[PDB]
Amino acid sequence: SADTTILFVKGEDFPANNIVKFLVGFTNKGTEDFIVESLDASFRYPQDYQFYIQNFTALPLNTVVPPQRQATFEYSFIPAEPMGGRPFGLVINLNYKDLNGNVFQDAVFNQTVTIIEREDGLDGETIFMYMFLAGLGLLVVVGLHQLLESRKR
Amino acid sequence: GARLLASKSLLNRYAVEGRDLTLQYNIYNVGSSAALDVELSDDSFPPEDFGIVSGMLNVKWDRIAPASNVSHTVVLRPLKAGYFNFTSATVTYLAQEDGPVVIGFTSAPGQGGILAQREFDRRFSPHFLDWAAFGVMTLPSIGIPLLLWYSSKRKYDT
Amino acid sequence: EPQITPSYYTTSDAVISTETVFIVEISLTCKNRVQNMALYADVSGKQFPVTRGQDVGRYQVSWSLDHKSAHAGTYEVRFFDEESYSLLRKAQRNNEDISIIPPLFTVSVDHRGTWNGPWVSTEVLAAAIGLVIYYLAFSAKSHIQA
Repeated sequence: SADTTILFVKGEDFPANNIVKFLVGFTNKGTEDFIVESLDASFRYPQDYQFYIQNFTALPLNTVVPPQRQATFEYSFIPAEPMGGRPFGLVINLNYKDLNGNVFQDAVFNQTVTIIEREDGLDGETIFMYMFLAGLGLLVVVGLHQLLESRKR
Repeated sequence: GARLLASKSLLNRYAVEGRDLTLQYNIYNVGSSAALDVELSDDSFPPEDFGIVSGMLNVKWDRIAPASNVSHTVVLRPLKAGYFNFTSATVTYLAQEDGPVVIGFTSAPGQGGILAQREFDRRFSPHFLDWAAFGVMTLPSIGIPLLLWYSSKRKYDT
Repeated sequence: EPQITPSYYTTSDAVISTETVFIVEISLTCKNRVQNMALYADVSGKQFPVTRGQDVGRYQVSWSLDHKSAHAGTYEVRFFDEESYSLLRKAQRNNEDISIIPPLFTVSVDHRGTWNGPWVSTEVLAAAIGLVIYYLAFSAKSHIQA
């Protein structure tokens, strides 16, 4: 009596060290109030999903969905840099419970994920920080150069 | 049929009393058909606690194309500090022509702590008039010896 | 002969907000009394569907930009009807001159920029000022010895 949908809005290609954000929609076709507890995402071994690789922080929701009503949830995570370049099975689970308290878990996304490494080139702003400091010292360098010139003369 | 995913998010790092609060509503049509007569209503902000600076909380769109999204933002100004629960909004649309009206809720940011303007100022306000006053206070003990030193230069080192 | 009363809002405190948000509110009245007509807004080449409020003739267009990209200046919002919007999209697909298609009406939003904090630093700028007074002393000395 529960229908779920997932839509990746950012990071659909799962870039390494980049934010991946997807929307999970919960639709209540039952006659009772569904209580969405938490949304969990984890990376699994492509050859064996039972072995966990990295568990992302669970997002407790605790949102009540009245019958014949739809609810949307937003989740985001950042893939680790060293882990890029390897297929990772992605298990995303939405936890919802009956008014009776029976708990039913649905996997919104259960597919292997390809992760792409990203490399960042030398930054000129760090060099600019360094050179402003080096000029703070270079005023001293110029003063000492004048002193040395006077000594030599 | 059209299937709409509506997300309600806050575009502010922190909630500050007396400062504009930015609310952004994003509706994504993931269904194969375009959503018709899409109406967004957010009655979770009473006028006694939040003042509307810009935007309208209740909106309507004649049609949302499939695989397309619409962005709506509203700027609010909290009038009382404390804890506030940002509940989800109500979205109504027709998934198919002449079809039943589908009622859905947007993403709920959850409980958020609105920082009192006084506390926010104490945590982030810039000190400039105290900075001038401090500086003036230090001026004597540092300069009077400095002026006496210049008196040394200028009486008999020439 | 569209008649519009435009109202706009732009984020001014970037310290608190995560992004710069631009909101344009327009009350549109038409000579022929057309209502609930679908509007499309183009901002610097970006097209956004125009949101319609519950009130008759009220429309709003909203977009967000990063604080680093929200440069101070005047942003021109061009509004097009369904036919004009379709023509604009066709021209864009063909790489034709977009300026040829005239918008139904244009709203100019002036953004004064966001406030981010104090550029001046005591550790670097103040240290130079103290050195300068002492370097003036050295220059005065260098002059007299000679």
